[PDB]
Amino acid sequence: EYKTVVPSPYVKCCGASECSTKEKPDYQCKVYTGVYPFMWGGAYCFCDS
Amino acid sequence: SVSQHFNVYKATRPYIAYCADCGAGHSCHSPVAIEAVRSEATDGMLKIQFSAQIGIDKSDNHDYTKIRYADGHAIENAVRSSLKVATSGDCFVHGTMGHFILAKCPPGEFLQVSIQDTRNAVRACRIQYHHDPQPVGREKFTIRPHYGKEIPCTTYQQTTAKTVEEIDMHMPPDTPDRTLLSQQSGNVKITVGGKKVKYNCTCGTGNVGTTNSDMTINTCLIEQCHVSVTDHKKWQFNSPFVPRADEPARKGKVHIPFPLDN
Amino acid sequence: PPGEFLQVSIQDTRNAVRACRIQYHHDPQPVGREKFTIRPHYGKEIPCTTYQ
Amino acid sequence: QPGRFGDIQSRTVESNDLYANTALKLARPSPGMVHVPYTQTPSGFKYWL
Ligand SMILES: *[C@@H]1O[C@H](CO)[C@@H](O[C@@H]2O[C@H](CO)[C@@H](O)[C@H](O)[C@H]2NC(C)=O)[C@H](O)[C@H]1NC(C)=O
Ligand SMILES: *[C@@H]1O[C@H](CO)[C@@H](O[C@@H]2O[C@H](CO)[C@@H](O)[C@H](O)[C@H]2NC(C)=O)[C@H](O)[C@H]1NC(C)=O
Repeated sequence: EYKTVVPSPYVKCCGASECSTKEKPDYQCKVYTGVYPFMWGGAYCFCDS
Repeated sequence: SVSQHFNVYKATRPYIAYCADCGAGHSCHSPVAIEAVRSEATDGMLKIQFSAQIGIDKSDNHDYTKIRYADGHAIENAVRSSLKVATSGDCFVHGTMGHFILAKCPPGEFLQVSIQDTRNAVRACRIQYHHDPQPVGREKFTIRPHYGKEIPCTTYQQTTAKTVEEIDMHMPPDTPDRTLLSQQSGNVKITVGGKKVKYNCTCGTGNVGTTNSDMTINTCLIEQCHVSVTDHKKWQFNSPFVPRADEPARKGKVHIPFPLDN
Repeated sequence: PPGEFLQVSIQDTRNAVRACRIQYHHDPQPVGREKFTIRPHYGKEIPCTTYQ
Repeated sequence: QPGRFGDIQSRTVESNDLYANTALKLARPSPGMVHVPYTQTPSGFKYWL
């Protein structure tokens, strides 16, 4: 039996990110644009979109 | 030594995560959010991982009757005689250490872990986990008989010694806060509160940086600036429910308790 | 939770227990096409009716 | 093949290499939240057992 390792997501405010491929079994990475994360205190970044 | 066994735990702190159901079907932010459940042993001894640490006080010291949990920006303590685990009935807690609870439960469908607060409130987190045990052998019994046979099986020991299995440790990210702002006539006053604060304002020019005091910025509205706590000298567990800091590198390793034994 | 009967109990001034117990066949099926029990952390929004 | 015997493969117990095929798919996070949504066919070893 196996397990799935997923690290904490990277959130970048007022910028752009691009992930490179690594040599790991069934490695899946993706980048999503237009996010407005929230936390217990408040908004995470000024940048709306 | 037993007190010496938590030498690594002097460099870790609990956290607050996102619990989908915390008692009344309302998604909330909880200090006892569950992360994963492991049931490798054929005995049926569930091992549960959750944010709150058991066995350490706020003064960063060994104590077996206290549980330290994150609350706001600080760390509070709760009595250890007020921890409940339930699947369909009241379970039985066998062992605890730090991030992990080793217990046993009757058959059910959902797993719920509850603790008490300083104000005598109840903080609980409940997830779905289809659990039913089948004992080793060819008989589906429930209670150990007083005369029978011995079969090898796998269980979890209560020894807290060092083990191969490890968990990762990462730098906690900056937590935004909006209770550190005040409006006075036509200016915004921000308070240190004893922690480093990173601030970014849009009004004016050159109103961005980091501070450790109480400042006032003139001709600025309260919605025009963001402040965030940035000290975070301790280490936090790498969880998918919290954002990752700027550094994408591993920061530490912590040995897991309760290995698997025959 | 699901069950066959219903009991409602309070405490008296003399610290006694006063309870009533009736039969009511309760088995709630969540709306939609999935028979789940716990709300997930990722899914879809579907209209439903509740008590305010 | 995913969902059946042999989803996770290894030459030996101490081998450092591994072959994996389990159809790990990522999804876009829900608005106003921080999390990573992923869908994956369950382990074939448990089903075979
Ligand atoms: C402080 O916040 C401002 C926005 O309120 C950030 O300025 C943005 O920077 C990005 C990066 O090029 C630009 O694309 C945006 O157009 C800028 N917004 C505005 C309104 O000018 C600024 O980067 C933030 N600074 C820090 C240190 O976080
Ligand atoms: C159950 O007992 C077996 C037999 O001793 C253990 O399996 C052996 O573990 C040692 C560890 O040093 C290996 O060198 C042997 O190769 C294993 N035997 C076989 C046949 O593979 C097993 O570890 C015990 N169970 C647990 C949970 O410890």
